[PDB]
Amino acid sequence: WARELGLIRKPASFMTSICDERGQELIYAGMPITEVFKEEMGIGGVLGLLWFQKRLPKYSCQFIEMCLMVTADHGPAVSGAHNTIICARAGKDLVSSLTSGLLTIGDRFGGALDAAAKMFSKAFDSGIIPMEFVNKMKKEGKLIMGIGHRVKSINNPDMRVQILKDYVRQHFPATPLLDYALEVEKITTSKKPNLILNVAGLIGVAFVDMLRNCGSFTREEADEYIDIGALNGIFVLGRSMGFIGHYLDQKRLKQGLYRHPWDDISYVLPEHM
Amino acid sequence: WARELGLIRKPASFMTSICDERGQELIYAGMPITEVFKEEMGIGGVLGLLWFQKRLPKYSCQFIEMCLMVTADHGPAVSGAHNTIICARAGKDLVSSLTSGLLTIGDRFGGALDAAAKMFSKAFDSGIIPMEFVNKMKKEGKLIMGIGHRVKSINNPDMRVQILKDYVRQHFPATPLLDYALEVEKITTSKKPNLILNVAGLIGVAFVDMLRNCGSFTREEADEYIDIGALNGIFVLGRSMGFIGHYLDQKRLKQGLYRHPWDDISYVLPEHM
Amino acid sequence: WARELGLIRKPASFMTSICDERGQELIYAGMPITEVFKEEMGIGGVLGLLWFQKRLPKYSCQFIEMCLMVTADHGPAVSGAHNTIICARAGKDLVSSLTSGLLTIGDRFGGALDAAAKMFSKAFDSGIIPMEFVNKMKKEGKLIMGIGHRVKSINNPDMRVQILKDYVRQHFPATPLLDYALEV
Amino acid sequence: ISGLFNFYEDLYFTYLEINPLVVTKDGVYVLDLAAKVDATADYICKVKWGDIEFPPPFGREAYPEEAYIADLDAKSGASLKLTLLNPKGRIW
Amino acid sequence: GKSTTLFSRHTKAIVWGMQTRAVQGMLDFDYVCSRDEPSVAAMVYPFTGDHKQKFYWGHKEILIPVFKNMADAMRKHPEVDVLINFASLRSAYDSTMETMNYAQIRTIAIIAEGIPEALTRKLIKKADQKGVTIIGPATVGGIKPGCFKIGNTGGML
Ligand SMILES: CC(C)(COP(=O)(O)OP(=O)(O)OC[C@H]1O[C@@H](n2cnc3c(N)ncnc32)[C@H](O)[C@@H]1OP(=O)(O)O)[C@@H](O)C(=O)NCCC(=O)NCCS
Ligand SMILES: CC(C)(COP(=O)(O)OP(=O)(O)OC[C@H]1O[C@@H](n2cnc3c(N)ncnc32)[C@H](O)[C@@H]1OP(=O)(O)O)[C@@H](O)C(=O)NCCC(=O)NCCS
Repeated sequence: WARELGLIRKPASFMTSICDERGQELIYAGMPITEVFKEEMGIGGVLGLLWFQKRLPKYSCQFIEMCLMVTADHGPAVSGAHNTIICARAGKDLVSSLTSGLLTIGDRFGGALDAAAKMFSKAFDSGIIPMEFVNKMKKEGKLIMGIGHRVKSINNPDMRVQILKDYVRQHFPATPLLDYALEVEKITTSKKPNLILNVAGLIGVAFVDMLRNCGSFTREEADEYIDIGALNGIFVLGRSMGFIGHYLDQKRLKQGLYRHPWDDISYVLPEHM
Repeated sequence: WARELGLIRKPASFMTSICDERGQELIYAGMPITEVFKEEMGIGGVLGLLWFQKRLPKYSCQFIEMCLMVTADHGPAVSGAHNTIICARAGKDLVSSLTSGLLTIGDRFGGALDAAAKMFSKAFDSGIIPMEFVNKMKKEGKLIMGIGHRVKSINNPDMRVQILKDYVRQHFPATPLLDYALEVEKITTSKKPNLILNVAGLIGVAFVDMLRNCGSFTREEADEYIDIGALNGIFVLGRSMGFIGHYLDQKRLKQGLYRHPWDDISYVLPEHM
Repeated sequence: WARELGLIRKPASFMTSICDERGQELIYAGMPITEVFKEEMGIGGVLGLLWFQKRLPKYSCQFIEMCLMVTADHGPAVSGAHNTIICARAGKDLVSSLTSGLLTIGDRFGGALDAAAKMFSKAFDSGIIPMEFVNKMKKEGKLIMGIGHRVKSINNPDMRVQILKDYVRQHFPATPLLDYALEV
Repeated sequence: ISGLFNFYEDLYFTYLEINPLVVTKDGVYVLDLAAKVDATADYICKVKWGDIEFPPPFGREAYPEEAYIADLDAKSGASLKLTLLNPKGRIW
Repeated sequence: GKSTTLFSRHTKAIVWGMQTRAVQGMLDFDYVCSRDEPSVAAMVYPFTGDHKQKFYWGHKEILIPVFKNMADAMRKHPEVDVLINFASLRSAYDSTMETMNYAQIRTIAIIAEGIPEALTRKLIKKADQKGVTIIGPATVGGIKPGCFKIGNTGGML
């Protein structure tokens, strides 16, 4: 009642700019939910509003949805899916299992999107040509992030790199970083055929291209969103669908508690500590 | 080499049925990724494949996408968004912050979708009429899950209950549980105006209706998917978009470490233990 | 049966050196659990075995236990305790609530122990004297990690810094980095 | 001559004969030259060589399948060689 | 040359240091003086990254930028003509020397007590050369009612 009368001052401890719950209608970054559905944005447009506070063009939202679709799952063998399956077989919980799987997302697993975007953006912005970039990565003892496939090569394309690349070619206004990465890929496949642009490499460079080539962002905003981890969010949100699917799969199959076989563990304990 | 020759037997410790990473093309529940994009399913179709191993009809996938859109965020005041913001302001990590927020999803927060679906399904399958269901919930000391809004009422509709309800009415073949829930809502709004069907109630009953009225599932499969927590997955996947948006928002605003003010905490320690 | 006969080769995918579950008795880094209790190590000795695979001296184990005691809690206002309380009030779970609180542990909250150890070790090993270290931190725009209190000062000591400092002074054989930090 | 040697060893030539080289008070003139270059040095000199071509020895025209095999040889590190003398032979 | 008018209703100042209570007192004084804008345009704190600090303009909430460096603060705020220096005695001399490399600053207030006299004389000589007015060290500052207040001068509202 003192605040209503404006008789006291109390600083707000929190700031927010993405969603307004209070009021008659829910608002996503200045846009009412009814307008969100009338304008026919889907997951991609809602993600643009909630993550970037921008009304992205339709091809940008479609590309974001495609990126979520292609990273949805990559089988049960990877670290995150393995952990989610273990937690589901421990009879645990959907949130607990998905979270157990998601906590593996980082440098070695699931971070290739962010790493590739950063590496290629740094090389492109420094002004060095693709051959200089390849040589510079080589003499630094660093593999190019987003380059290389286990089985697929030139003349045997990834086919989900192909889908995203075709979409980006047909709908994006300009793709400078994608062109740079394709030149780098030409060099690397000249070294050996399977050194192709990855799904991680293509998504990273195409996401940088979308951020800084669609009209919604300035260069500083696009660089900031790459820096604070928007591509980590893309991978996490995409792979959450697969992790939840793995949880539901393990529950449906009624798989019991997992124990790792002792024959697969090498015990190297000290003699007597 | 012994396995290739078929000279030894080793049981596989894991089972999976949702995704096939190995092979020339990625497969989502028996469907190649190129076919997934050619058939123009979006997030909803991929979710149907990965969570239910079904090729859902187009309206089902669209409805799933709508459900993800309306649960994307509900502001920073709720428990999960609050925890995610705290973790982001601790300078922590995207995965860590989102996970900290997601671990609050359960009974009291974010579980009303599942609870409403289960309650209404139990009432509908027991054969009791809506008035009997209302009375039975009343004398059990239980509030109906999915009924009730803070401000919005009859003649002041939720407007995202309205969007989903209009879509379900226009595109679903049959909505028996939704009709049952609407009768229940008529009774409860006769008691007082704001006792309307929630977003949680509408999504829960419409998801049960989609599962058991689209042709993809048998009754046993639909009941099993409700039981093992598919609606928990719907809420978690939808609200992950908002939690990641909140993380990015706090990073962009450069919000420092949060400490809860002492004046908001009541200390009731014992005299001397 | 082929492995028992030694007829096939299959590399082990995991390595471990801290605990041996298989066998008649549980082993903590080469030490049987019965010997762990006979030697009267407590949480500190078990932690030494499991984290460092070492049989630490008794004062080391006691100091580790003391460190665990002094960091046990610091009220409900900090980020981790706040998150744990929020998750508990969401009716959630012990593991879920504790985990929600623990996921805030990092740079800004709970990382000052690691940061201070690293900063002081780097300064001490570089050979610079404490005044040079203070000046170098100042012109780098960096506050010294592990220095500073909200209310307590000289003549008003922390009193749990005092407990640990007294124990370390009385029981440790040598404390060069502690002496360096005291000069700082 | 000095400059020519620098041309020889910068572009990874293995054979380079300019005969005859006619020099008069007006200047030097290269009437003819036969040159063999070290093809494996392409990764060093692709910028300087441009789209350098290596003509086959003067004789029978290369078969489309033989050119296919040569193209295959560049696909990977494997060695893939094929040469014909008389396709009408029975020993293959 | 040293000016005759140091402060006006449009005077903008940069505050060196993390002095949120003093800046809020400054802003409250500006509000009750019916100033159009706050008298503090930016803050400089070398031990943090650039961010925005939340302050009060009457009952409204405003954001004041905090810069790690002098250079960025003066770049983004060329309308600032005053520096209020809350650096301690060990940092005040260097802060003031760095400040007098920006000609936009015409008045510097030094709050710290205990600066050595020789360093103060060097500050005085450079300020005389640059035509910069210095409200000498070991001062609360000064007040121009209706226009501007230095730091904690005049106490609370
Ligand atoms: C406790 C309980 C699980 C014992 O189970 P059990 O079937 O007798 O034995 P386990 O399931 O532990 O192991 C069975 C075999 O697998 C072996 N094994 C255990 N872990 C293994 C691993 N990681 N890799 C390979 N083999 C393993 C065991 O050595 C044992 O070998 P054996 O067949 O030569 O005896 C059972 O009595 C029970 O369910 N009790 C209910 C009470 C309870 O749950 N207590 C909790 C225990 S703290
Ligand atoms: C340690 C360090 C943060 C001290 O900070 P400080 O600004 O002196 O004090 P705090 O940040 O605790 O907060 C200052 C005030 O807020 C108050 N406060 C602390 N927690 C509070 C809460 N939850 N609610 C309300 N007020 C609170 C304090 O009582 C203090 O009151 P005062 O203004 O009357 O003195 C600082 O010296 C530093 O950054 N050191 C670097 C080394 C380091 O980080 N060490 C880690 C500490 S274990």
